[PDB]
Amino acid sequence: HPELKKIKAVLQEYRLQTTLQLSMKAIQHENVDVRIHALTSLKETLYKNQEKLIKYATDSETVEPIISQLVTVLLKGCQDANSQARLLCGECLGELGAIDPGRLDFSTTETQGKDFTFVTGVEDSSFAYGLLMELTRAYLAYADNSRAQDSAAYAIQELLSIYDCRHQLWRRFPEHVREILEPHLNTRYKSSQKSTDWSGVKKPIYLSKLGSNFAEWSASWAGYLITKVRHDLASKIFTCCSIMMKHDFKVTIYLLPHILVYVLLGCNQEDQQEVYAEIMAVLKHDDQHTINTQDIASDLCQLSTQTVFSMLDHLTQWARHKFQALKASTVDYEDYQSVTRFLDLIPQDTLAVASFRSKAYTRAVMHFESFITEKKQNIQEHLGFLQKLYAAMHEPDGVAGVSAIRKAEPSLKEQILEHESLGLLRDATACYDRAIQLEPDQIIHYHGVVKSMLGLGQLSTVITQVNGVHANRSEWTDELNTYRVEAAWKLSQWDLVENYLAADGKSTTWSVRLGQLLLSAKKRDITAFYDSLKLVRAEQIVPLSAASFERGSYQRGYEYIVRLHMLCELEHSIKPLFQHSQEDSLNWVARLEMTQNSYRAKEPILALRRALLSLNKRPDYNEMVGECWLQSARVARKAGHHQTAYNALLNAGESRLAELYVERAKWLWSKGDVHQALIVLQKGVELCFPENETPPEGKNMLIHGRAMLLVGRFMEETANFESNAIMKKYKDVTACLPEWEDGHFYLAKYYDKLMPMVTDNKMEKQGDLIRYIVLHFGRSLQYGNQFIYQSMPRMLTLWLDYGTKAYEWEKAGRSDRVQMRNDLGKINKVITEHTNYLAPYQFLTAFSQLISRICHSHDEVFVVLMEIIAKVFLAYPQQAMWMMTAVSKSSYPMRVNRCKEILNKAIHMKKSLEKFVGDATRLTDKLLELCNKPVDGSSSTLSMSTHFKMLKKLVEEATFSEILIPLQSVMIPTLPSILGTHANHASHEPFPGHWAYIAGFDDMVEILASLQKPKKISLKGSDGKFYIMMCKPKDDLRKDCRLMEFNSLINKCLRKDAESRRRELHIRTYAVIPLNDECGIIEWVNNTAGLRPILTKLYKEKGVYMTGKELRQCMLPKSAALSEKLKVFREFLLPRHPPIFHEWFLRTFPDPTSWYSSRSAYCRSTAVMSMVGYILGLGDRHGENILFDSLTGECVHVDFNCLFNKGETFEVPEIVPFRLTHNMVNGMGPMGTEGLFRRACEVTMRLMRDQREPLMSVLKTFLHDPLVEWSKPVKGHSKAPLNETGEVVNEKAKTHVLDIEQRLQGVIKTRNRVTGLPLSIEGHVHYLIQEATDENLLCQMYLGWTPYM
Amino acid sequence: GFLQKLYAAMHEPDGVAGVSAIRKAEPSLKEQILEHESLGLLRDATACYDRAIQLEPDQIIHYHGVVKSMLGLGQLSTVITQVNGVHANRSEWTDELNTYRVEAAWKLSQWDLVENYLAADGKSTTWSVRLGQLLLSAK
Amino acid sequence: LAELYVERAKWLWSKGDVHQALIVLQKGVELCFPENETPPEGKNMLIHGRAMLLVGRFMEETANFESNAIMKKYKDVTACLPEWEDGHFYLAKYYDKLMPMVTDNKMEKQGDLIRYIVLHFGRSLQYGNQFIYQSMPR
Ligand SMILES: C[C@@H]1COCCN1c1cc([C@]2(O)C[C@H]3CC[C@@H](C2)O3)c2cnn(-c3cc[nH]n3)c2n1
Repeated sequence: HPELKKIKAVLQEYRLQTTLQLSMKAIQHENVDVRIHALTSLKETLYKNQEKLIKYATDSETVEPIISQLVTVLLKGCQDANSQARLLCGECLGELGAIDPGRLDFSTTETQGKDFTFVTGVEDSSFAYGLLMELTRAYLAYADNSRAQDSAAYAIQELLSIYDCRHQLWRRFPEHVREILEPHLNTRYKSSQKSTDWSGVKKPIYLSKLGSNFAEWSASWAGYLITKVRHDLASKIFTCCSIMMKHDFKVTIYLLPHILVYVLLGCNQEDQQEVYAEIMAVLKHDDQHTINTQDIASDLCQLSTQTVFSMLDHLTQWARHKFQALKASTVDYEDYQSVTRFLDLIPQDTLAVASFRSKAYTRAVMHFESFITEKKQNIQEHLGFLQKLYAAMHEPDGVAGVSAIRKAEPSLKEQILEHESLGLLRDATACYDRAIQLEPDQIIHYHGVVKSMLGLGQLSTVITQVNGVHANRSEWTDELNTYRVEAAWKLSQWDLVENYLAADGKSTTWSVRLGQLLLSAKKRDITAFYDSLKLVRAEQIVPLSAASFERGSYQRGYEYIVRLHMLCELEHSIKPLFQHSQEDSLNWVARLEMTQNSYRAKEPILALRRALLSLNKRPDYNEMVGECWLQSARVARKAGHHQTAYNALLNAGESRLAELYVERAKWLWSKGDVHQALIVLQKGVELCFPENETPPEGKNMLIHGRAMLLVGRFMEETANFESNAIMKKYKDVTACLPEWEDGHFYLAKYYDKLMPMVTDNKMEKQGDLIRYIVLHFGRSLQYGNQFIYQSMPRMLTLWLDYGTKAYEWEKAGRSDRVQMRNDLGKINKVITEHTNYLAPYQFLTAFSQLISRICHSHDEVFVVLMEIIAKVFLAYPQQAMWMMTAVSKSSYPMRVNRCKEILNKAIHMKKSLEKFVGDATRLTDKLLELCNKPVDGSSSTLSMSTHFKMLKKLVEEATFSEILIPLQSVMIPTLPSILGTHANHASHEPFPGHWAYIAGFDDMVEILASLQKPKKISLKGSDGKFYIMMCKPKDDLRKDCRLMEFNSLINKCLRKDAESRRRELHIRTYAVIPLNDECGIIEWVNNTAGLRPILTKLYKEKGVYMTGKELRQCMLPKSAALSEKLKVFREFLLPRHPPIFHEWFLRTFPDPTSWYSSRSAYCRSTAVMSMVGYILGLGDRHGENILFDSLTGECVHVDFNCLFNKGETFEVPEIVPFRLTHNMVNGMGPMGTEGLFRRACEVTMRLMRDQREPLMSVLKTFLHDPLVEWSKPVKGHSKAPLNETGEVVNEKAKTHVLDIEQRLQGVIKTRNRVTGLPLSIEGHVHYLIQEATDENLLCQMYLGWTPYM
Repeated sequence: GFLQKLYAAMHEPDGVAGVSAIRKAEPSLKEQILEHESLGLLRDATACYDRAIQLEPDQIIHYHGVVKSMLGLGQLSTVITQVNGVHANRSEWTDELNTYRVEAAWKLSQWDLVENYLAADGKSTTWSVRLGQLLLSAK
Repeated sequence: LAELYVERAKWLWSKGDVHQALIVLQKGVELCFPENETPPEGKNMLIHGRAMLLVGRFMEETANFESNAIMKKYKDVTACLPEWEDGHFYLAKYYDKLMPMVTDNKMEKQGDLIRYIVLHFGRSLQYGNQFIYQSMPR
């Protein structure tokens, strides 16, 4: 309202992005009507500030944190009970757009799920409070019925009688709720109804005449059980709720679990059997097969399966904590035995069957996985059921996971299932038609045939196709109409759309709803238009509500959130059509960049965009639809299947565009025939850019630059095109578009490719070449950041290598050194210029590499490196100092001098940096002193105040400059996207998020157990949060920190822009900061413990534990035969170590939905990290270093010291690629490796083979990082760097580079006999997995790796 | 374009491929369909045929190409249902496309559909139709 | 009866996915002609022989299989069908390639390897002529 300015002023007295956070806090408010206004205002804000949010959305690969928190709380709004807000947020999410779930970051916002707080017993206070809540929640609703109100009032008496407090439990009562019991505090009340025996009626209750009603069944069975229980206090508590039960079913819901618990406590054997028979009656009763009254029996079966599931989960948990109490007498033992026998009475397979019937797919999978592994059922018999499960859960990794397990040949129906899950449409329609020929009476087959025909874009043959079966089967005409409708509006034949819509309105399918919206848009019907719009927007929210439960919720519901952005674009593209003045504020060009880079997300958006551009008929709205066809072609050629891409190309060629030819070339290039593609391109370039007419104008110059670049790229594969021809092509590209990263970058790449062969690997003649190289690499960096990981590290490597070679030749006193000296002069001059143009954050990437060369021998090269490092420090001092301080405290004197030099230059360049550095050094100094202090005897805890008084003191000074806690979320850069912010970069923010500062430490200091004892310290952040951190006393972090940077780089590739994101592949990166070469501080991953401790704990619970002397019996000398080693392994270590890890899963994650969506993440995480470890040569993966997130199931790898097959140099060679034993296999599930794991190892390897160039480039610098002690340090008598080099070079650096490149390439080089070595593709994954689970290889591992474990 | 029509009629596909490679201009849709027919590829030919049907609905050549490709793919029952849909859309074109229908029927061994599509169809010289006649009369 | 399996394996090895081809042919040769009881049929014998030979070739294609196992599979192909040109011929060819690596390009050590090669190639030319232009020259 207008007159809020004074109120805004007084609120600011108490106090865009600001407005957004206030709106968020308004959404989080409990009041519905508050939320309504808040969300309306927020939607208007988004529509108004679109062009700013779009900047906030696509500024960088990761959106600003405000947008992430916003989308999280909006997804929380979809769980809101009010329909109005959930629609208003169908609108709230569509306004912002279905951003790429990679561009989001839910880690800080998906921090919910405390769960916990078991309700074990009614006598316990937990159930007391829960039953009070049951006594009130609709006691507010029983005020209309006297006996209902009196009943809960009487139950208040019996509850408050035992639970009166005059007082901590009385305070636990809410003030209003305890006020509700105030009229019945202790005033005695009569019974509200009479007592009727439920045992008199025939059993089972669920079947006959009492079960047929849900609440009636619950009350009747509950009263029967009350007559069956023996705990007298429990009997009273259940009788007082008995009257309560005949009034509402939710009291049965809350108490029936504990009711069955107390039954199992005291009951006869035949009583238990009657109860179990009632359970089986609930389970085997499918509502569809029984013939009786409906609408109460169907919902009865549904809700009854649901409530028996909840109570059985409570029981399952009841038995778990019961075993815990037995670990914590005979009567408790007897209750444990009774509940265990009760649970085992029910067949787990029956549980899974019932859950699948009730659409509880996660419950079904959990119960079935427990079923097969426990009851030892052969898997191949239950296979088809498992495929049905994974197909229902839309988890393709299961289905394609099942096939590899299937021994028998796949049935036709299962062939259809496979073709449906994994999308291979060309082969799918053939399978559908074969099924039809086998079985034409069915309908799902014809549903499929038309479906694939839709995907391939044969739209015209679709509508004609459906009419065929329509004439043959008119009854199939209406459910088949939805496909017919889809093609119609996709064909934009609204007349036929009208015929098909008036033909049937009884279809709700998404395509039909789109068709209705579009028809109403054409024949302008504003009111019915918006009516149907709200209708469909609500329709999409319904499934998005259940999927919004925060377990990677956004990605699972992204398909729907696409539809919400779909509808938002639809709406904002129609309101102009209705008002006519008013134009859409949408930036369609940028609204697509945000969309996930996969066909199953982009294509439906572009389909509707084309439909709307058919509705809106502007003079340019005939090439715009052509451009949209072209864009769908681009995304399809990106997403594999080329047929749809080519069909779109056809539907686009009518538009006159030179981009058409670039896209046709790229598509032909995706097929592989570079020759045909280059031919078509050269033909197109001549057509659209005749050389007699310069195209220096408008979009034409851009398209022509792109086309010329594509020709220059093509020319490099076909070995016919001479070098200088490619040279001229790239030079012409540069001359065309001199403000463009791709041109200069690819030209420099070709330069570096030509260099070593033209100059015969003779560095002296390479000066001018390197000059051109670093000239174009830098200018490339000046206009974009798409390839910075390829360009910048390569540039720096080349320049510093040439400098080192010049220094060396100067000492060789050779003839070439002088011209090479002034050449190096030119090169460092160009580097200086780049330093003057580039932004600092660009150099912030690969900053560890810059530091790795500060001991550079050449002095002036070091001066330029000085000028570089200073610029980064001056702009980002905190993030710089952390990676720096390890060098500051290094043992090498020359390294120390160079670090002092760079710090002195920095403080000379800025003054407050002096205070910052002076504080941080002392801070790192006292932290070092901490890491080095010997443990006080054996006490596991230490008081920092008592021991490290100066440490606590230093942070306590106010003048102590706030130091940023080195978290991996604040040591990793965040580049800007190709578009937007890099049009105005050097102002881009490379660390978006709330920097937390060291405000203090917790006086407690844990000390873990290791050969060298790590010391955990907690850091009280300036925000108030506490982040744990551990000193590693004797390890060289330089290597582990450099590897963690590389893993973060991988996460950059993985998290965004892949199918990998769906599987939520994510390498667990935690900060690793060296404080000294000897001492490092490692960010603690909270909620985790080592694998071996986990399993040992599990084995103890089973009592089985093979002894240490038995271990000594197992170990044999290496000279002993391999076969007998294997026989010892098999016959002793295997049976004394059955696979238990699934028990750990069921324990840590009892909630079935969470259990699955966790274990699924375990397979994915261990697969991804194992794969990264293979192509990294990660070694020494003994069962202690793997350790798992006890909240999500991912695994965190630690102690990366053994790198690049450095386990082969171990006394016991490390044969296996990655730690994958039979126990870890069991945790994956009964499917084993062949399930999600292999499919997760496949996509990771594909992403590796794709991003080879950035990863290989960065790793090349890592392998050349001289700071890490590749070999152990020569003692102080003779420094390994001699104190003159300050560096150590790796002799096996080139061997490591070659081997790693080979592993990425996919050539194994395993057999010294087989030499042809055709590179493998995904059979690489199969070979690796066969290389892990192999018993022969596992056995040769020294028991330190614990292969048995 | 005329040279392409000629080489196509002379059933010399290499000539059509040459006329393709010579074209400095963009091939029109009809020339594209001719090129796909000569090159023999099926899926992309179906794509072009559907593009044409969307462009010219009142055509029997494009529908014939679409159904012939569908028959080539081996989507026999789909071919039959598609021919039936075209029949419902136009009863006058069914006589032209009935040969694909009876070819699929004989292939699918639906002798009932064979005799049915043979009774409705007039005298046709298509090898598929005569083969269906011989096969049915052999049943 | 393994004919569909072998043909699907050939279709895959043609498409380029040699890994899927090898795994499918292995699953086939497992399901049909299981290793518990040999294929007594003379027709099933020829089919299991073609399967063993195709698996040997597919193994030769990829590099993850050890040379000894490939030699063994080819020997099994020679055994289960001792009257097929293919088989003897392909095994001679495999031992032919393996010879330069085994003998380390030392003709002195090549002796018995050359003997085995020539024996297998002659046996191959005996029962057929489909490689009489590739066998007899070598
Ligand atoms: C989850 C925790 C805290 O979270 C961060 C990762 N991490 C650990 C944990 C461990 C250990 O549990 C392994 C064994 C058992 C007891 C003791 C500590 O030695 C190590 C070892 N090396 N590293 C290194 C080295 C470089 N980076 N990390 C460790 N990091």
